Amino acid sequence: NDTSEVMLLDTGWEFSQSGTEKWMPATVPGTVHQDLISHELLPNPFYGMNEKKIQWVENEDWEYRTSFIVSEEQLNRDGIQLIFEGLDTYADVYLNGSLLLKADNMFVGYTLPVKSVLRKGENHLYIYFHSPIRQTLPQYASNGFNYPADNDHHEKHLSVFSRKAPYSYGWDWGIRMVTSGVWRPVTLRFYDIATISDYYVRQLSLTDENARLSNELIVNQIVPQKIPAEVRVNVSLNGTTVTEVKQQVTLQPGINHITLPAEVTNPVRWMPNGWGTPTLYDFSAQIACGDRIVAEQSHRIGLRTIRVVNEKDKDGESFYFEVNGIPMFAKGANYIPQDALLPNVTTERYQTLFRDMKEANMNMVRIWGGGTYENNLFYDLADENGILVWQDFMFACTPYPSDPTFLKRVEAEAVYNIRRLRNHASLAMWCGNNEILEALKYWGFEKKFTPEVYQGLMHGYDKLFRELLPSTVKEFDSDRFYVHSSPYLANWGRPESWGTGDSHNWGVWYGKKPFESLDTDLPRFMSEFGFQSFPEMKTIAAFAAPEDYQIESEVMNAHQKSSIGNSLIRTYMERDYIIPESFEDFVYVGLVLQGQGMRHGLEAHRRNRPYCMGTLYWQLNDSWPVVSWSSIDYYGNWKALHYQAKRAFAPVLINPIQQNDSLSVYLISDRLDTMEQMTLEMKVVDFDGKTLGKKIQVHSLEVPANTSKCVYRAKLDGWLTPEDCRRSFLKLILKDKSGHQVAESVHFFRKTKDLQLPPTSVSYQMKQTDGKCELTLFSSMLAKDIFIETPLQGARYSDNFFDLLPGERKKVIITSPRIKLPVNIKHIRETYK
Ligand SMILES: OC[C@H]1C[C@@H]2[C@@H](O)[C@@H](O)[C@@]1(O)CN2Cc1ccccc1
Ligand SMILES: [Br-]
Ligand SMILES: [Br-]
Ligand SMILES: [Br-]
Ligand SMILES: [Br-]
Ligand SMILES: [Cl-]
Ligand SMILES: [Cl-]
Repeated sequence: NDTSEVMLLDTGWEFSQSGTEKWMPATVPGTVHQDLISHELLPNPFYGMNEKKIQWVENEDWEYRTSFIVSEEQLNRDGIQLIFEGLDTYADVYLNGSLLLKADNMFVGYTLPVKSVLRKGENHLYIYFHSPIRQTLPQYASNGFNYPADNDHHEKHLSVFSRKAPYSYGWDWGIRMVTSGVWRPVTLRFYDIATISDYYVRQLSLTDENARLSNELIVNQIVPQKIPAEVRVNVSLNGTTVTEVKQQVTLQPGINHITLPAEVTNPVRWMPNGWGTPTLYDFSAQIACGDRIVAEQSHRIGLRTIRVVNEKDKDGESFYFEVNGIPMFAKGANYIPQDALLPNVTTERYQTLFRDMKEANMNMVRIWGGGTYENNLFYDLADENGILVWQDFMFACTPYPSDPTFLKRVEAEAVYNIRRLRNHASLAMWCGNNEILEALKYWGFEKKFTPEVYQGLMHGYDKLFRELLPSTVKEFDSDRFYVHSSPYLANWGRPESWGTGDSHNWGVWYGKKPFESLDTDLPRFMSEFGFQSFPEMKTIAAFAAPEDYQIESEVMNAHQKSSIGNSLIRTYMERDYIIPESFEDFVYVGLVLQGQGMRHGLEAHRRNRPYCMGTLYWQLNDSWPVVSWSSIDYYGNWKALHYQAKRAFAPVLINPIQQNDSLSVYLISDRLDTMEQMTLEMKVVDFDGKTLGKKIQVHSLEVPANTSKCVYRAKLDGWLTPEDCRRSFLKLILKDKSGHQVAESVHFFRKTKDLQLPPTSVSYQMKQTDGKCELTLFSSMLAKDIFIETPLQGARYSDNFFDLLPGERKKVIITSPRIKLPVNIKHIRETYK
């Protein structure tokens, strides 16, 4: 908001396979693979068995070219900057005969002075992308060992020598697409005097009465002279000025450091999702020179405190978030890249994912270390939606090199992204890596390497994750928590360690343990736990042709990357469900299974507060069509788990838990106010509609702010008989003083396969309009875990994957911009004879 001018270099690009001298139009920002796809030069990489078919690309080099005009007047601007916000990865940048840059890090933006190099008339930019494979083959050959990066799907684990998105080389839920290109925007900036290279709003203190801030600016002045300037900072809320400060300086050639304090009396605090409004102030800094604003930069700032509490206690070592003075039980998921080709992920896709988190009652996301440091948009959406961000550094599942050159590179990405992200209200903590110390301690490396090589790995770990990264963070983000690794001490098969910090509880899934083990195997903080499902059929039909709808078709197997996966789903299914004979019925019960099992854990974690202080499931989302632990498939479709997670994350929850032939009922509130004079009411109901015995009433119940408390216990013996337990359900409701409902739950006393479910018909009525579909569903008898299925990709539902209770009408709204609709209603009893 200044005298500067910006030219976007996002049109007129062309690409070539090096050596062919053949050029075709390209899209920038973009990827080599998409450019081919666009010209039919590659098949849909996500279809069938096409993974093998597209690998040849990572063995070639790729060249990109563009031209632009510069007028004489633009050339007389004091400064002209070319900015690359992302180059993937080994890129020689040439402009008008000049090598501007040899890029070598995907996660770094490059700002380049180019005015002395530009010409009036046309100017030619040319970028040579060395293959990341062929670039690192010599590095590999000199190493004398293979890094154990199992998720890198190649004989040679070259991923670890490159500062490039780990997941691009393969992963246990991902396709290998080792891509290249200009992956974030190219901008050209014509300005006078100076640019602001950094604007940091440092919060010094915050009380109800006053926020004290330090506006810290790095101004890069590009002219030979000493230029007097007034630096101004304006603070506004909804377009109205709250406070304003200025300062006189004389700017010197080169870098200038400027600090202005500003205070906000009676600050309006940023609150996390569920606790209030995620209020964002506007901070705007300007360099004024005479009458003209030569440089301006702004941030949206949330005024809040975040403290990670990680302290010894009677139970081991705590691990929790206190927000604005209040311990906050974390509710969320682990986030992976939204696509195999990152520039394909649109503004709308970003927005919809944040809607999906907000709607599932989440207050936190982990940006896990095998993906990317996400774009600015991702964090702006987290700020405005009240989602705390746990940021891994981009290291996962393997030890990494630690030589001086490697570390210099990593240091630049650390400094680059820390300054990129440190102004975000949503940013809560840094974490050095995913699972590397657990890897080094427990994954059997000491039998795979010489003792000398093992030790170099262990020394190299400390160099990067206990020295370099914690010290960069101390320097640039000094009031933000850092931890060297998730999980930092706790291991899933070592019970003695579960009271020490955070857990990845992979006993469920990998360890084959029943979902009921989440009730007894409790963490101080769950940072990962998970279970897999096939996506629904419209997503299968996106990759598989009708003749491939078998669990082990070649095409199905190309889309399962846990080699353990498919048979394990069957094993868990069998414990709890009758395994359907049709593949479509298996997919439907698989969704129900994943959702029911996982919510039982989410529930155990909240129920066990304050011992347990958070739960993030593995994983929120998918990068392509695949069988995975996700709760939302690649096309935006909520699996059962997403609806179940929403239910289990509700601010107030009635949690009935039945162990040892006995029912407990807990009231769990993440509310900031205490609820008083509450009534729990329950009744047993058979599958035809009919109350068994009488309503149970528990009056005078209090539900304190931020607690989980037991308010009801009853033995099952003498209340219900084994045949009642298989032919009925508990309905639970919570009402305030005046009989107003604040919560409800349904409880089944037996495993679904043990239920005597009646053959029933779910009937519906449709009232279809533009983009909307109102369904009213009725069934005389209980219909178990119903799935309302439509062929419309990305259709949203007010509800789904729920029990349709006996003779109780149920309204569901389906929306999609593409509604001018086939409905298929599945339920458990239909799946078997
Ligand atoms: O398996 C799905 C995910 C669970 C976490 C998680 O941190 C991701 O890195 C994984 O892909 C891998 N680890 C677990 C894992 C590590 C090593 C071997 C198997 C599984
Ligand atoms: Br310049
Ligand atoms: Br510059
Ligand atoms: Br200075
Ligand atoms: Br070795
Ligand atoms: Cl239970
Ligand atoms: Cl039981």
